[PDB]
Amino acid sequence: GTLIRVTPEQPTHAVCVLGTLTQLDICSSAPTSFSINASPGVVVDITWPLDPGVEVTLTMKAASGSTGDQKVQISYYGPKTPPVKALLYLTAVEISLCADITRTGKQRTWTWGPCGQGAILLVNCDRDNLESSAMDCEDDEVLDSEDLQDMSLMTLSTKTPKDFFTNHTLVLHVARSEMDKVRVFQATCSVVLGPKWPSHYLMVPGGKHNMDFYVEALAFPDTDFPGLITLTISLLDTSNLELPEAVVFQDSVVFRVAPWIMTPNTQPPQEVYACSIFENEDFLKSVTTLAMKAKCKLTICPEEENMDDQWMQDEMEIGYIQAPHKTLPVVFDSPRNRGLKEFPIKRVMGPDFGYVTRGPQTGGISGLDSFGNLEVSPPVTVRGKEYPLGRILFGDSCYPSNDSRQMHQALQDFLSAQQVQAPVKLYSDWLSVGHVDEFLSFVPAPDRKGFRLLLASPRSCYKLFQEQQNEGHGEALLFEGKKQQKIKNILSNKTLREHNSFVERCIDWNRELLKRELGLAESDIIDIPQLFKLKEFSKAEAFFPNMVNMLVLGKHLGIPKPFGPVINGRCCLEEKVCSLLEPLGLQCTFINDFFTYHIRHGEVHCGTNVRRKPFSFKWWNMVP
Amino acid sequence: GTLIRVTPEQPTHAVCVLGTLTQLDICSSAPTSFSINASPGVVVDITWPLDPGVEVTLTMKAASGSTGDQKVQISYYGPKTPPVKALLYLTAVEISLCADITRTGKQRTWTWGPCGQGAILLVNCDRDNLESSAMDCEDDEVLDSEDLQDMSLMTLSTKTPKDFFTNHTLVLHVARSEMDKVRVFQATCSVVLGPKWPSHYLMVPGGKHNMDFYVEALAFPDTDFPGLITLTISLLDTSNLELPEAVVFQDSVVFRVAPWIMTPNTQPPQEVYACSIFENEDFLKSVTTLAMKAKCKLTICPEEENMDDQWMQDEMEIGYIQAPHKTLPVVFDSPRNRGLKEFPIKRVMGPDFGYVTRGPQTGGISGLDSFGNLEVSPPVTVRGKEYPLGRILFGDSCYPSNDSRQMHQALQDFLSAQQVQAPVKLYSDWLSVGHVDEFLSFVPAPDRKGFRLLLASPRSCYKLFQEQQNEGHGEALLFEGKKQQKIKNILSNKTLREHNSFVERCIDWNRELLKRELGLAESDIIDIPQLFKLKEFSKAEAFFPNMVNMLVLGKHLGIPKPFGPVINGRCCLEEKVCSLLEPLGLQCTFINDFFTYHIRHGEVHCGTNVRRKPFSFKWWNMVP
Ligand SMILES: *CC(=N)NCCC[C@H](NC(=O)c1ccccc1C(=O)O)C(N)=O
Ligand SMILES: *CC(=N)NCCC[C@H](NC(=O)c1ccccc1C(=O)O)C(N)=O
Ligand SMILES: [Ca+2]
Ligand SMILES: [Ca+2]
Ligand SMILES: [Ca+2]
Ligand SMILES: [Ca+2]
Ligand SMILES: [Ca+2]
Ligand SMILES: [Ca+2]
Ligand SMILES: [Ca+2]
Ligand SMILES: [Ca+2]
Ligand SMILES: [Ca+2]
Ligand SMILES: [Ca+2]
Repeated sequence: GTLIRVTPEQPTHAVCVLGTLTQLDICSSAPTSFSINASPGVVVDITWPLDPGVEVTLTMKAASGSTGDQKVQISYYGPKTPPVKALLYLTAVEISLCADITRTGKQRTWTWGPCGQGAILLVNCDRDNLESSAMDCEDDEVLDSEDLQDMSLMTLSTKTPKDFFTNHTLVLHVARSEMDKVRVFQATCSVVLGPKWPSHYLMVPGGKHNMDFYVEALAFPDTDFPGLITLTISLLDTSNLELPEAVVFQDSVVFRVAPWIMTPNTQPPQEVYACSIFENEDFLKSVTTLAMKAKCKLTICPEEENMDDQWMQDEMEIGYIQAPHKTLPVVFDSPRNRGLKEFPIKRVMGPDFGYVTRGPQTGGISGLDSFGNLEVSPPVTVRGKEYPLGRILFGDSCYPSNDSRQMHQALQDFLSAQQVQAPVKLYSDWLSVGHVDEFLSFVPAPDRKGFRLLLASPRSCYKLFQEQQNEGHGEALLFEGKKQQKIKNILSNKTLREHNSFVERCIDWNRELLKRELGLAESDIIDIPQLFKLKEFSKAEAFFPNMVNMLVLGKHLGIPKPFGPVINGRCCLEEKVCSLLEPLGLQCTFINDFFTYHIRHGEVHCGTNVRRKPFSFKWWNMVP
Repeated sequence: GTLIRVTPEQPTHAVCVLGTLTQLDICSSAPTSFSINASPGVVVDITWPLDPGVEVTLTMKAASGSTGDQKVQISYYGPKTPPVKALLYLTAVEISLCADITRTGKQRTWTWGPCGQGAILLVNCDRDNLESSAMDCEDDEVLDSEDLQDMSLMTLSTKTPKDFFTNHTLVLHVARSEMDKVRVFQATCSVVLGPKWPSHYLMVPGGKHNMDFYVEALAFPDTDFPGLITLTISLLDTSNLELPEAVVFQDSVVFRVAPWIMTPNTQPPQEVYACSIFENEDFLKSVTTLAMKAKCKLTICPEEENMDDQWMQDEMEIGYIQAPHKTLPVVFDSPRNRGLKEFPIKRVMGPDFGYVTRGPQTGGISGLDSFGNLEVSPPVTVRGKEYPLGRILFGDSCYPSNDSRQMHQALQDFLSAQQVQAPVKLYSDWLSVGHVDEFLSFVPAPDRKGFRLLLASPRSCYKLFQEQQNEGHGEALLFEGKKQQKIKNILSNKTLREHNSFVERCIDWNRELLKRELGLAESDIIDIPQLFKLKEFSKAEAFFPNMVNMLVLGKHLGIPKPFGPVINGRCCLEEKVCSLLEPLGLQCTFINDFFTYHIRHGEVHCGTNVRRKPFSFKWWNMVP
C-alpha cells in the first residue's frame, strides 16, 4: 500500500513502484465535489462527491522515462465554485527482486508441496578449494567459480529514469537474527550481506539494469533455526539532505535452507568404504567382489589413518542435500571420535562432498551415538501420511534410568529439525553395543511395497534347529569349520532359551513400533534366524555372527558367515536365509568376519559404509 | 499392539491391558487347521485353515480378579490328526493415565482449537509463599496447599488382581530433554519427576487404586522449547529375577505449557500503577480521580524505591497465563533495569501474580527494549485469519544499520514463541525515545470492530491551526498558560514543516503496516493532531505534549494536556480531540505533565501502567 496525500496549496511529488497498490488521499486537505484527470500512463479507478468513504486508487502501466512524466490533476468544484486544483507528479519504476521461488532452476511466505512456493538454499558445507582444511562457507570469499554452482541465484531488476538514483538509493538487508546464517555475493566476487554485515547500499545506475547475487547458507536447520532466511530490498528517498532517508518500498525473497537427508538400503549403491586391518585381507577381498557385482567405486582407509579403528559404519553417515540447481552428497560425522575420527574430515569431505558434525567433540558420548545406531526406512505411507523419503530410525531405551543410554540430544534435535524424515525412536539399549543395525535391516523386494524389513529372530533359529533334530541331526555342530556345540545341547540349554525369550521380547516391542510408525504389515517382514546371549549387565550379543547385520548393495547382500551346523554339505543357517531371500531375487554371499569382527562385538555391516543415490522425489514437495 | 506367541510345546502366560489391541501368533510354532476356544471374558475375532494371512485378535471385556483367570485354547487339527493343544493364560488389567485433555476442568498428540485435544500446564512462576524472594518453581517442594491450585491434576488408575505387582512394576517418566521443564508431585508433597530425575518407580497396590499427581511447568515456550511436555507410564514385567525388566505397555499424556499473553487497551482495567516523584503531586492526583471513575485499585511506587525513575510504562508489562483450572496475571519484566528495576521483583510478583524476564540483565540494551515499545492490538481478523487475542506490536527500524536500534532478540523470540499473538514489527526508530506508544494508541468504540486506532498526525494539526488562522486567530499562542509561539509563526516556519512532513512519512508507513497486518480500514482510524520536531540525530520528539500517548481506562481517557492556542475560552487542540472522541462515548481528561514528564521526553502513558481483564476467549481454541 501507499497513501499519496495531495493539497491544493502545493503540488506533490511521489514515486510508484510497478505491482504496488497506490492510493490517493483527496479529502485531508480538500476545500463538496471533485474530478480526476490523469496523464495517459496513469490509470485511475474510483463528476464525484466528497464522501469520506470515497476510495481513489492509482495504477501505472509502465516505468517512467523521466522524473514526473506522469501526472494527476485533482480539482475541487461545487454548486457555485470554479475549480481549486491540486497537482500530483508521479515517477514510476520497476524494482523486482527475483529468485527460483517455483523451484525449477528458474506471497513472501515459503510453502511446502507440489503447489507450494519458495526458493531453496544449500549450506555450502563442501570443499571445492584445493589444499584447504575448512568448509567453503567458513570465510567471506568466493575463490573458485566452481563454488558459485553450489549457490542460489538472486536477481534485482530495475527500470528507472536515468537520473533516478540521484535522489533514491537501494539497500539489501537480512534481519540481524539471520545474518550469521547466510552470505550473499554481488556478481560482475565480494560479499554484500553476511555475519559481519546485515545491510549494504547497492550501486545501481538509472535506466534498465539487472544485478545478480549469489547466496549460500552457513547453517543447517536446527533447534534454534527453523531454516528460513528472508532477504529484503528497500528503496529509500534520499532527496532532502538534512532529513533522514525515508523508505518508499520494500520487497523480499524468502529462502528455505535444504535439510540433510539420509538414503535407505533400498536406494542403489554408488560407493563403498571399509578399513584395511591386521589379519583381515579375506574380509576385504570379499567386499571388493560384491562391490564389483553391484557397480560401486570402492574406498579403503588404511592402518596408518585408522588408528586400528575398524568400525567404518560407526563414525559417519553419508547423506545428501538437494536444491533444484544442485544436488550433492554430505557426510554427517559422528562425535564418537574414535580412531576413524579424521576420515570424514580429510578423505570424504571434498569437491562436491559436504560435511557436518554435531555433539560434544571432547566427549560425554554413549555408544548409542555411533552411526550403526542411525538408519532410514524406505519410503512409506502410514495411515494416509506419506513419508516419501523414508523415516529415520535410531536406537534408545524404553525409558530413561541411571543405567540407560541414549543418542546425544544434539544429534536427536538435529535429525528432527531436518523435518523431512520424521525420526522414530526404537529400543536398542538392551543390546550390549546398542545399535539398531544389530536387529534390523531393509532389503529391496520386487513386490508389495518394494522392500522387506528383516528382523533378527531367535524363534526362527530355535524352529530350524528343532526341525533338524527332528530329522535326525541333533549331533550337528554349531561352529564347525572356539568350542563346538551340538544342536541337542543348544536346544536343551534352558538358560540360553531364557535369554533368547527375553531378546525375543525386545525385538518384538520394536517389531510393533515399526508396524505402527512405519505402516508395515506382517507380510512386509521376514524373520532371520538369529541366536543371542546375555553377557555383561544382562546385555545382548550375537551367539553366532549376526546375519541381519548385512551389507546391502542393491540385490547383492554381504551377510556375515554364521558357521552354522553343517547338514548335507551345507550350513542350514545359510540355507534357511537363502530360502527366505532368494525368492525376492536377492543374492546372498557369506563373508567370514569371525576372529576379525564378530569377537570384537560387530559384523560386516559394522565394518563398512555406503554412499547411495539420492531420492528422485524432491524434499520440498513433501508436506511434513 | 502386542504379539502373544503360542506353542504347543508349552503354555504361555501373558498380560493384556484394557484398550489395547492384542494379537495372537498361531503359525510360528504350529504343527493344516486350527480352532480357537477361549474363556468367557476373552473375545476373539478372526473350523479355520492355517493360511499365514490369518489374522487372530484378542480382546478382553474386564480386569482380571486373579492371575491367569482368562484362558485361550488353540488346537491344531487336520485331515487325519487328533488335536495338538496350545494353552494361553491371560491376565487383564486397567492402566489409565488421565489428565484434563478436553480442557473443561475435567491420540497422544496435542491439537489446537475448539475440537482439539490436550491438557494445559501453567508455568508456576508466581509467589504464593509468604516471605520469599524466589518463584515457587525454583525448588522441588510444595510448601503451601494454595500452591497446588496452580498445578494440573494427573491421575493413574489401575484395576488389577491383588497379587499383580509382585511381578510387575509401573514407572513414571519424562524424556531427559524435558525434565528441566516440568515438575511432578505425588499426592497422598514430594516430587516424582523433575530436573534432577527423569523416572520413578511407582508404589501401587493390587486391586482397584487411584493415584493423583500434581504437575507444574518450569519454563515458558521459547526459542528452544515449542512448549509440549509428554509424561509416560510404563508397565514392566519383573518376574524373571536374572533377566532385565521388560516393558509390557506404555501410555502417555501430552501437556502444552500456557503462553504469556498481553491485554490490549480495549480490555477493561483492574489496577493502575505510577510513581511518586518530586514536584509531581498534581499529576498523581489526576490519575487517582480517573482510576476511581473507571473502578481500579491503585498502586504507587515511592521516591525511595524509584531511585528517581518515573517511567512506569517502561520497566514492565502486565500479562496473564490461562489454564481451565486457573487464570493468573504475570508480569513480564524488561531488562532495561533502570531505577524501577526491583519493583517487578518485590512489589508486583506475588500471591497469584507471576513473574518473567528476558534479555541480558547486566546490559547491552537499547531504549527500544523498554515496554512503551510493547503493545497489543485488540482482537482482529485479517483476510479470514482470526487473531482473537490481538496481535503484539513492537517498534523497530525499517532496516538494520550501524546507527539503528532494535528490541533485544531474546524478547523478540520470546514473544513469537508465545504464538498466540503473532507479533508485528512496526517502525519506531525514527523517534528519539523509539516507542510505538509515542505514535499510536487504541481506544474502545461502541461500533464497527469495537475500537479505533488513534494515530499521531501533524497534518491534522496543520489543518486545525490553518482553520484557526483562516477564522482570524493567527495571533493565538501555543504554550499559553517556556517561550510562547503564535499560530502564524508555527505555520510559516518552513523547517518545522519539513520535519513534520518527514514524521508524516514515518507515521504513514506504519499506518499501512497496521492496515495490512491488522486488517484495518480507514474508518478504523482516527488522526489526533500532533506536531513533532527533529532534534539530536534528526530524531523526533513531541513539539507539544504527545496527546496520543494516553492512559485508557475503559471510556475514561487520561490525555496529556497539550496547552494549545486558547480560542473562545478553550484550547483548540483539546476541542479538536474531544470532537474526534466524544462521539465514540469517550471522556477526555487533560492532565498537566509538562515540567514533570514532557520535558524529560515522555507523557501520561509513559508515566504509568495498567493490569487488565484477561480475554474470555481461551488461547488454546485459536489455531495459530
Ligand atoms: C554393528 C556395529 N555398529 N558395531 C560396532 C561395535 C564395535 C565396537 N567394538 C569395540 O570397540 C571393541 C570391542 C572389543 C574389543 C575391541 C574393540 C575395538 O576394536 O576397540 C563397539 N563396541 O562399539
Ligand atoms: C513514552 C515512553 N515510554 N517514554 C519513556 C521515555 C523517558 C526516558 N527519559 C529519560 O530517561 C530522561 C530524559 C531526559 C532527562 C531525564 C531523564 C530521566 O528521567 O532519566 C527515556 N528517554 O527512555
Ligand atoms: Ca567461501
Ligand atoms: Ca562449494
Ligand atoms: Ca567424528
Ligand atoms: Ca561443490
Ligand atoms: Ca547407519
Ligand atoms: Ca515449589
Ligand atoms: Ca504457585
Ligand atoms: Ca528489569
Ligand atoms: Ca498462585
Ligand atoms: Ca506497553
